[PDB]
Amino acid sequence: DVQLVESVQPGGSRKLSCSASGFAFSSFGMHWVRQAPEKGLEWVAYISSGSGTIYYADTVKGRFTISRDDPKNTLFLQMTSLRSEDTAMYYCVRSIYYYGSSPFDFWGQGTTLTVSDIVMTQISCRSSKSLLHSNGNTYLYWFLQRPGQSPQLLIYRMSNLARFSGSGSGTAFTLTGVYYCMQHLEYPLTFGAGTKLEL
Amino acid sequence: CCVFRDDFIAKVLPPVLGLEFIFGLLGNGLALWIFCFHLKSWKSSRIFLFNLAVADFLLIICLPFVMDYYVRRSDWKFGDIPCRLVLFMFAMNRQGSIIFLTVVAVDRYFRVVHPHHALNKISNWTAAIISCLLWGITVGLTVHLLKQNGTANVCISFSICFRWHEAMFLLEFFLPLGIILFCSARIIWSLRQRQMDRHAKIKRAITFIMVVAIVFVICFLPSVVVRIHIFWLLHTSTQNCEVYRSVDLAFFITLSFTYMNSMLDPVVYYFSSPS
Amino acid sequence: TLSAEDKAAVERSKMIDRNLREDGEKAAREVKLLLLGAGESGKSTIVKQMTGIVETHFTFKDLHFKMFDVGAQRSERKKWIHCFEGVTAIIFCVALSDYDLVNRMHESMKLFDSICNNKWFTDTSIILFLNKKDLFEEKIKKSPLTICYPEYAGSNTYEEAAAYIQCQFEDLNKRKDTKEIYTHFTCSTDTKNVQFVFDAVTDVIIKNNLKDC
Amino acid sequence: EAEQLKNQIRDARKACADATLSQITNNIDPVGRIQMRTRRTLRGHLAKIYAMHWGTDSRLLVSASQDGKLIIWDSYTTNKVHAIPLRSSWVMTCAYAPSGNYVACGGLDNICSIYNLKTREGNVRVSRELAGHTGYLSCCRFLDDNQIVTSSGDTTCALWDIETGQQTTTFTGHTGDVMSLSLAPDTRLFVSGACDASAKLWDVREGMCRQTFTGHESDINAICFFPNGNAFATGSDDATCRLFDLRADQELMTYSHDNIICGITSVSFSKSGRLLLAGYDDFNCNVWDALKADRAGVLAGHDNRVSCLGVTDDGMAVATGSWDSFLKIWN
Amino acid sequence: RIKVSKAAADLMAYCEAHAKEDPLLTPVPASENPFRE
Repeated sequence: DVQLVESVQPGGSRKLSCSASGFAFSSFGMHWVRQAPEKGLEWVAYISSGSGTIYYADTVKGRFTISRDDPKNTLFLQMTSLRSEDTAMYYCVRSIYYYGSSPFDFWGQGTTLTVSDIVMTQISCRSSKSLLHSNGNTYLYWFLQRPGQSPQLLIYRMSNLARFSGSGSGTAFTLTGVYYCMQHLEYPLTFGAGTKLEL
Repeated sequence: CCVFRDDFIAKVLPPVLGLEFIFGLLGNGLALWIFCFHLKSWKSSRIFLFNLAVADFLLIICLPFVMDYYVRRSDWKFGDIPCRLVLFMFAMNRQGSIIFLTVVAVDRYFRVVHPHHALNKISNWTAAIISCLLWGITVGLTVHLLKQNGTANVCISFSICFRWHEAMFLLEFFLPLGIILFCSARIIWSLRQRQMDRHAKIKRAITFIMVVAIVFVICFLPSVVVRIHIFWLLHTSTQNCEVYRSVDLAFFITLSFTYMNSMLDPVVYYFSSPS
Repeated sequence: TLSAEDKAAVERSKMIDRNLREDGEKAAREVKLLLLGAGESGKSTIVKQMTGIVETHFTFKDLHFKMFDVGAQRSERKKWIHCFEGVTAIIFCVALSDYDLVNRMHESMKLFDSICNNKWFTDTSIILFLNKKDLFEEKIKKSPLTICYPEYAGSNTYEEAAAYIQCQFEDLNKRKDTKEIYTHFTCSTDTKNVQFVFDAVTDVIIKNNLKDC
Repeated sequence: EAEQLKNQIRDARKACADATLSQITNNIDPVGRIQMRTRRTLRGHLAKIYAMHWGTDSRLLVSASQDGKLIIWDSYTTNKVHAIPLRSSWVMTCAYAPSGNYVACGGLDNICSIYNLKTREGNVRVSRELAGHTGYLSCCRFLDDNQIVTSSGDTTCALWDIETGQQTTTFTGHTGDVMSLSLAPDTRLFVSGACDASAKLWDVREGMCRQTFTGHESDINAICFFPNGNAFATGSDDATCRLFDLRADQELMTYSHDNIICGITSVSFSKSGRLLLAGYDDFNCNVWDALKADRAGVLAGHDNRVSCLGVTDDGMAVATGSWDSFLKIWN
Repeated sequence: RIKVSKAAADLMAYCEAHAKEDPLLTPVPASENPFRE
């Protein structure tokens, strides 16, 4: 069954390997999400299927390297010249892109480690740039992180379900654990603030 | 530096050159007409043969000044960028004709001898790529060879008065002839060793491959003969111009062969090659 | 001018296009053979050499062959033959025992005429085997071929009879300018039939190659 | 028996008929000239194309070719969502499930393979394999996510349960091989055109030939239902297209021209039913007026025979497939 | 056995009932044309 298994003095280097089994690893785009211990999550890296386009978060541009071993079904995230602002937990996230596809549908169990740019402030969360492309598609994803394990995708495009419901419009989106809402227009993703639901 | 200046035949040479030019302006144009107006398909062999004529026509494209030359001759004869570019056009067409006449024979050799080889059924795209690469190779050579104010006299003052230089020409002349001869011999021998010689299509193919070699050798031998003659006489022995005068006359004579071959190109390939 | 998802989808489509373009180019470098017969004619021996449609693979002299057996289809031929006008050659089998069996030779050459003279198979050479050579020898030593061929049954001997059936069988061809009929008598299976098939396929490939140029 | 009955049928057919629809529609104005353009041109196949089917959302379609490949296109952007490698290179039919999760294809292997598009691993997988037909498959149509109907060359039609794979119902009576069939909009009845120059109507539930239609003189290659559901049109292979009335059990009229000799390979209507698109072997599709029998135009532009033809569910575009390995979306 | 004349009348009635929702008859402006493209 589908699953992901993944497994420092400041200024050093380290190699992070993500192991995938139970699915066609060669046909999926692999991302990499860093979950802060108490400060939410942030996008880090993504490697298109076939080892084509590659994108890095501007914070860790250059100093970080990512790669995939397609025959071995592994994703390598090599870190070079780590800094103090790097201690966090890391997530292995897969995605597949086609008409009607469901990006970010599975997440890895997560491995911990210790040593333009729109606003995505935060149920409803706002935005800085209206995420309504001319093709009629409005890109927004709703994420829930229950406490204990990896987050899962709940709603994508605020209309498609992965009793839950979601709606909204340009710059004003709403959904009716800690809840995260995501944007996907531009290459640098931005996570939501994260709203805690309790009792 | 011993320009003959005699017009015993030099006067009748431009008649022959112009007659060959006029004959070659037609025929190849009709062939290009037929290709664009008809045929279609655009197979790899068709694409390769279409490169030839692209050379053929280019030659006539020189007419403007040539027409101005009909006017020109001793008369007019500005001796300028026109006089510089006309020789470049001649060299380019000659180089392209040789290269493509070689490549067509090689293509037929791989069509027949090794039927299942991957070099057949080549995508147009790749055929066009090889065509433009061959054009680039030819133009490079043209420039390399290239490596005039006083009318045609100074334009023709280059005559004679070349260590290590004739070797390049000799190399450029020999290899295509050997390739064509070996390819034709192997094609004929292998087809004979197939008990299929009784047909007519393969007979037409053999006739075409023989005719290509025949026209190639008859066109391109005299230039090599003249070059080796001058090389031998200079190696043996400051200016016994009478010896060199005959050499210049022979060079003027063989210019004819080249052009006229460029001209005969129509009846042999575009006629005999299609079964 | 395109969002991220559209760009990723375009990249995936380009991949898929390259994968097909590779698979098709690889599949183009092989020979497809259609097999036909009058029923129990000896196709079993030929397939022995090395539902509906039946397909077989065998590689010889670094060449991957491909043979289709359609004898299991009982439907109308005209409905589906046209889907085969891309094969390199058509293998036709016939046994030399139906002349005194009821007669089936007549049906065999009727089918051969129908297939050969069909509009779809106008530029496809036909390879025609002759099964049961030794049988046929015993049969003619037993009874003459007057039953199937009352007109000029001929002298009861191998040389006359074997040639006689040939000439008739290839006489049914009418597009003699374009199509060719390659014939061969079935030997004792001493690894010779495949050699003949390879030679015929090479000749057909040569002619096809020279056709376009 | 037989005869005396036949007679009675024919006599009733002529007694219940006084005039056709032409008389009625003398005063109906013609639709006029129709201009259309190849708004798109899908490409990527490498062999003849034998079938195509529009999706439910009127944006996706699936094509089947002899190069053992099944391709799904996003017609809006000419992308390729999936490229399924077929087990058998011989295929002559395809079908798109209404739910958009399954596709079906047949061929000369007498097997109707069913594939799944939504998978955990992200790759299309053979959901189930169907067998039981002794002849080559000709056409298949999706009733729901569990029922499928197939017509083969052994003159039989059967309704299948893909969950089990067994013949839930079998339709028999045709004396010739069945080329194509079309299901009614209410998914209650269907009509199949066989090689016996006849059309038979059947019920999905009980399963017996509700009616029978004649009038053609050669094989019938295509058939489709009118959007109303009380009529259907069939196209034979002798340059003759006829319209039939299911309730009246009589042929209404015929669409023929003296300048066409080739047969008809595909027939379909429009959303309103005023246009009757018709494929041909003349390498061009000719559109006929459903009430005027006048050629309002031709969708020429193909270099080989047009095999398949289809119209989107919203009645907005028309797609055609030809042996030249090309799909063109018309508008 | 139903009357053919009526039946045809119902046929036209259905055909001219919709009569505008298929852009096949009326060329729709390219502003709302999905295949504009």
